[PDB]
Amino acid sequence: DPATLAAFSAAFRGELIWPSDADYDEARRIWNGTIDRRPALIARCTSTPDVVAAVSFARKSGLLVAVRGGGHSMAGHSVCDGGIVIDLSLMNSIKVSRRLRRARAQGGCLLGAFDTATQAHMLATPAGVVSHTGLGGLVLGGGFGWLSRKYGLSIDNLTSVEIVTADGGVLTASDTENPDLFWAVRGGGGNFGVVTAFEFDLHRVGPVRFASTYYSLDEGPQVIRAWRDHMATAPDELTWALYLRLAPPLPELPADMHGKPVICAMSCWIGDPHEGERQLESILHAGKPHGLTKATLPYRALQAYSFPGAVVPDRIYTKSGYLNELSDEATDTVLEHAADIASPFTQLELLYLGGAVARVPDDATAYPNRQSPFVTNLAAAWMDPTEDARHTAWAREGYRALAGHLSGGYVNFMNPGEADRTREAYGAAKFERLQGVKAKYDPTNLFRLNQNIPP
Ligand SMILES: Cc1cc2nc3c(=O)[nH]c(=O)nc-3n(C[C@H](O)[C@H](O)[C@H](O)COP(=O)(O)OP(=O)(O)OC[C@H]3O[C@@H](n4cnc5c(N)ncnc54)[C@H](O)[C@@H]3O)c2cc1C
Ligand SMILES: [Br-]
Ligand SMILES: [Br-]
Repeated sequence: DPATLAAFSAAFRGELIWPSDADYDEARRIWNGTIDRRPALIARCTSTPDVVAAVSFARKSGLLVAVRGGGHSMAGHSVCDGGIVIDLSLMNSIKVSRRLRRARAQGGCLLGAFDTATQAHMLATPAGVVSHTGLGGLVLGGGFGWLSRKYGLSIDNLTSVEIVTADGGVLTASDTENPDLFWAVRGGGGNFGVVTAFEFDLHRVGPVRFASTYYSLDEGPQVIRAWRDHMATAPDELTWALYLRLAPPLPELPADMHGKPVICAMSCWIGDPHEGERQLESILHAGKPHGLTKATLPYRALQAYSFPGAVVPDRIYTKSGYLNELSDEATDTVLEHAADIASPFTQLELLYLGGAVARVPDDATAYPNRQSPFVTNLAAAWMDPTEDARHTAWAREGYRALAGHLSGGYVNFMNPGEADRTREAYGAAKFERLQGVKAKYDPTNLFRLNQNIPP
């Protein structure tokens, strides 16, 4: 309808990428490569006007909007099948203040670009763990990493946003402005508009003592029991996480471990590094550490470490869910399907959150399950588009085989066929509450390609 297309390009200094321009089959590809979808319009917005135009445009056309910052939607929400892609990867500017300990970042940032500007001043705020993950879809779901047990979720450090809502208007959501919207972006997602800016508190993070070993699966059941036990009685500065996987062919690992399911235990001490080598070594030798690696490295080097760059996988499938305990038998059943790992890319991720996250009132952010400390995540990953079921089944037949021991679920780990879990994840009180926020701000559900909340 060239009536709309007419004055869009009038107010659009960015770039449009049609299904004919050469760079289309590469701009419609996202990080989860099981997603062969074909949009009809790519907008690489470059400023807030570029977003308001596209959102006004995409309204005045009725196009299924897929918004996109980093592309790491483990459900494929960042590319639509025939709509418009409001792409923000070039909204990537950052302002950092050494003395205000304030940061300010556009919505298309990657974590690495954010951790590189703040660490120029020996600063940081908690965010994800892999650097090319986008800052948008992560922060709009809560977002956790190594700083989270000490400094909380990313939403706990967010002071204000700038958001472009469905009607084509630009707001400012803080605690003194649209606190309803601010309550809902912090854990809701795109549902309520496109966020063109964030503002974070920062924290002085210097070097950290980091260690990562690869215990053997046979000694597994006690380590998981050591890990489960010790993190319930652990200080906020101890961040420990277990990843079950095939041992990479790395020269610090014996060849008689290469390819066989091991336990990768990655730990860091967010404080004085000498209390690091004390508090770390008290937990390092619960099993027999193999492939050992310790270092006193800066935070920005810790965020770029994960994971061990064997490769970046093309095809992934994840099944997540929160936990409250870890029954002795589930511990036996995660070790049951660790010896069934098919590819060296799938990980069975056991993370103990809690810390400064759990010390936050539930009804303070739209993020659910703060009082849940354990987060499990059967993340499959593979290369062969014809081995799709063997890996996808290992997640299903492992998610299910303990789905009674699970509560809720992280929205940012959801798979494509999983919109049915938005109530189960958020809970009836957060959902019912997020309903009337969408009703006010997204009264038409203009932003529907997410873990959606209908008004
Ligand atoms: C390798 C890997 C590691 C991860 N590590 C962590 C971790 O440590 N902690 C954690 O909490 N999560 C983690 N995640 C999950 C991650 O937060 C989600 O995948 C998130 O959706 C990625 O955001 P993105 O913007 O990069 O992806 P996208 O595909 O661009 O976005 C996905 C969703 O976010 C929305 N969105 C993105 N940007 C904006 C914006 N500016 N305005 C409005 N809506 C927006 C989209 O509309 C869509 O619904 C990880 C994921 C991967 C793949
Ligand atoms: Br679609
Ligand atoms: Br990755």
